[PDB]
Amino acid sequence: VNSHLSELDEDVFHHFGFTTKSFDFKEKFGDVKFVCVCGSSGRIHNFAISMAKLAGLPVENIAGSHARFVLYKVDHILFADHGMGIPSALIMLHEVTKLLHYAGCKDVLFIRLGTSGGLGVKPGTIVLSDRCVNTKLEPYNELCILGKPVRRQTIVDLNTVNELKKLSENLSLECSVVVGGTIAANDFYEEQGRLDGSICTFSKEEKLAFLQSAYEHGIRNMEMEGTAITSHCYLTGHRAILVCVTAVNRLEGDQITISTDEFTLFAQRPGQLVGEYLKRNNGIIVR
Amino acid sequence: VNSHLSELDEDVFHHFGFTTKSFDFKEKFGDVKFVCVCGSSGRIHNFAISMAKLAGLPVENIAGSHARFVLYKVDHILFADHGMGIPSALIMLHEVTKLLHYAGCKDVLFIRLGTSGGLGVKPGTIVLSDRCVNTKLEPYNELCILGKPVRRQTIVDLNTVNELKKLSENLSLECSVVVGGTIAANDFYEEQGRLDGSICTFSKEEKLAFLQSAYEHGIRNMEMEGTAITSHCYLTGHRAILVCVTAVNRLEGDQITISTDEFTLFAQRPGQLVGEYLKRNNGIIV
Ligand SMILES: O=c1[nH]cc(F)c(=O)[nH]1
Ligand SMILES: O=c1[nH]cc(F)c(=O)[nH]1
Repeated sequence: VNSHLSELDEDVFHHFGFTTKSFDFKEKFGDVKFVCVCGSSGRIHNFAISMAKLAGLPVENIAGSHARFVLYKVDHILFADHGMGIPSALIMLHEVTKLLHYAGCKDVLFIRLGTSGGLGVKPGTIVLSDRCVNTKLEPYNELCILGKPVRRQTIVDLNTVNELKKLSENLSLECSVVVGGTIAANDFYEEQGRLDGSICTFSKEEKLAFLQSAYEHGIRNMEMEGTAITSHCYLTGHRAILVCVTAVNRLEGDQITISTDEFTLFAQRPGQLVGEYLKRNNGIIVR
Repeated sequence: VNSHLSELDEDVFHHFGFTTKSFDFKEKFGDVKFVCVCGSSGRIHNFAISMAKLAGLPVENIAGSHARFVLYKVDHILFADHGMGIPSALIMLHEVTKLLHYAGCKDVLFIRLGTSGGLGVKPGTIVLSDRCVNTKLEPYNELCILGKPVRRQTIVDLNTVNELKKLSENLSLECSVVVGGTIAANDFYEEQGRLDGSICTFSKEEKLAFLQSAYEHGIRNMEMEGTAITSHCYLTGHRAILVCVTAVNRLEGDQITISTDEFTLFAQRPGQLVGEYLKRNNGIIV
């Protein structure tokens, strides 16, 4: 545990815009067993609204006025956004895991409901990550702490992934549910092998050798935070999974050509699976 | 210029929610000579609104409604947010610099208006970066492209920095303006030497040895995107500066203990200086 936290009279959650004196954390958050996250404040809000409807229950922002992130709560589930990229995700992760610790919450499941680029699967596919790796296909998150290199192993809650897959096989979703590996990259364009950024120093041949090699190593999609979420939660005593929809088949192209409406439809598909899971696993109270 | 863009009949700006077919880019953006950016959509909008008032001109969002980023324009200035951290900033950088390319804009100045942790300066101090380095004080942005390590030199437009410093002396700011080095970190907590994250593997003494050393190497503040902005712009034919206020003295602590109201006042100080600069040098029409 971080003993330095005891030195504080009050802990200011800078990016959520509240402090430990804002509410009673044990009373307020003590019953939380799940945290659902994604890059979009609007989308995670909508998801929380859907969970409230399922709970038979407005879903009001718990975060303060000038916060970078939103925070909602529906029964035993916390909802937060985390922007895009490992650094932004680590800001959310630090402050939410502190919150959870202060509330007395242990062994919480974090669920990332994101969007991603697919490898060898159709757009709209749900990929359940069975491992999260960097762009060198290594299951580690890399950090530089006090100027020194550190690596933290990525651990996916595989027992839960398998339960979700089994669940999906018994459901009627309008998409395939693929279990496979997930590359987290530190950019949307060049690090993801895109030819269509403002800069590109490689050929299509080199792009496809990179992506096809990843495919052969079991990778089925690519996003920007996976290695942060699945390394940090384990180290703070929690569990984590990634449930991402694909928005493009990167073996065919780079551009996101589907409509805004179609993208929104696709992005809601992880929530449709996960929502029923949460319902069956005491995420909400069925009223 | 990326030759592969000519392989697109249409170029979708995914995170801005429009396309090359959405506008006549030459007609709409051709006059842009400045891009002001920061992590907050609300704060960059308020700054654009302030520049609009200066120009004597509602500032409407140009980006799509379901977009990750906002985009505004006041005369020759473009405004956008970029979230927090290098990956997010790179997303804005690629799409905005493509936009400028399509619009025929050349030698544009990117201005990041951020907040930061200070080293040995008082909270509310404006730091003008005269270099942007990683946590090892190296003037490079690091990338892993097709799984291979790539480094890109950071280049701050120093001529503009010097002009800003000189300008600030002639203004009446309630703060000091310091030219100094800026560290970009891939985290707010552990990578910035904070003792107050959910994980900490070091002591107060190890924190202070690390930051005091950086101070001695001329670092005066610390944020999360400097190396991306100052390496990317140069390589795409543009210029870039960082103008960041400090919200805490990291040699004294980690927590941001100033009120939300004071933080907001502080966060507006970069725009106050930069706006005077843009007003003098053809950012707007008065
Ligand atoms: O990080 C990503 N998010 C969403 C995508 F569609 C993609 O290709 N990459
Ligand atoms: O990246 C940062 N932004 C703002 C701060 F106050 C800080 O310490 N670090």
